[PDB]
Amino acid sequence: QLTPTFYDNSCPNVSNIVRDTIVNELRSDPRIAASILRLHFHDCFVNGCDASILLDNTTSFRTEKDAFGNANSARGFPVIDRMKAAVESACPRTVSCADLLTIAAQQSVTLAGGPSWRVPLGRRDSLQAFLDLANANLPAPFFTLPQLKDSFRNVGLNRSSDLVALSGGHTFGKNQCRFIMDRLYNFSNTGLPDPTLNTTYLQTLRGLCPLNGNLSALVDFDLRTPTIFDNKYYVNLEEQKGLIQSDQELFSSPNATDTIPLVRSFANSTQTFFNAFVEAMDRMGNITPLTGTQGQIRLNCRVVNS
Ligand code: HEM
Ligand SMILES: [Ca+2]
Ligand SMILES: [Ca+2]
Repeated sequence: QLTPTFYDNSCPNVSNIVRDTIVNELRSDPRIAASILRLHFHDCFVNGCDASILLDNTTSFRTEKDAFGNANSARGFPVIDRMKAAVESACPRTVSCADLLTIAAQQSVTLAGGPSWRVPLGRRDSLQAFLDLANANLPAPFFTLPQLKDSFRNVGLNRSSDLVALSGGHTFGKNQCRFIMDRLYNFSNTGLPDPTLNTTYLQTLRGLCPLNGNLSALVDFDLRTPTIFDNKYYVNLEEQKGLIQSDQELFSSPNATDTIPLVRSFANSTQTFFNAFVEAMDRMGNITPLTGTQGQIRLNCRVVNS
């Protein structure tokens, strides 16, 4: 069983070291908090939160960093290396990379103005990476609501609240033009933009992402508060201003009978959202963890111990 007090004796200063690292990095890179939260999400959705995503290539297995959902998208790996080194210095061979990334995600959320809570700990590090599993398990922005629900249920999160609350991670961070080009100019081969995208916002997005333009250009997930972790993400959905297809579907999909009330509830109350986010975050962080003597306490998050 994972417990929040796992390192209270072996490394009581772990959370503080992680926090300090993120604060320092945020000065030069204001996007790092969002990036780190996403790393934890992509870790947990592939064989569980076992730091498998942090492993680099080996001749026996490919890195998950080359998965379609990670390649030229996932970022912040050096920052994780930095805090790991700092933690290793303070508490040698004690904190697993899986736990380190979980704490980093929570601290990132709190630093961005979100809720503060102690995450369950005790996770251990994987002995391999899973590229094929990452390609199969990570959801895509073009997924329909039924597909989004399928993706979450596939890894163990059955509740619509899990999906709606965790999607709130898009209250900050960036998104490449490539992922919304269809919504802007030719959605589902209709030759027309996605009708669920507010027409005024459509104009703004087309200006940021012109046809035949730089597909790698970045746009903010939350037009209201781009870098602040708050419930504004849901207010946007209510106005048909969700950035990617998977965001807006939570409110506009024909299959959204169960998700619409959740979107409204979170848009109406920061407290309701924050409570649900913490609840969902801990549930995601409890996905098939290696514990006890299973796996290792990786010393270098990029490679398995030898
Ligand atoms: C429900 C399905 C989800 C889909 C399809 C999805 C899709 C995406 C896409 C397309 C990007 C843009 C990547 C890029 O342009 O490089 C992204 C970024 C991001 N996602 Fe999601 N996401 C989902 C769920 C989540 C969840 C559960 C969290 C965390 C709780 C999360 C947190 C983030 C963050 C913070 C970013 C910004 C990262 C950065 O700016 O570096 N996402 N997501
Ligand atoms: Ca993993
Ligand atoms: Ca926000």
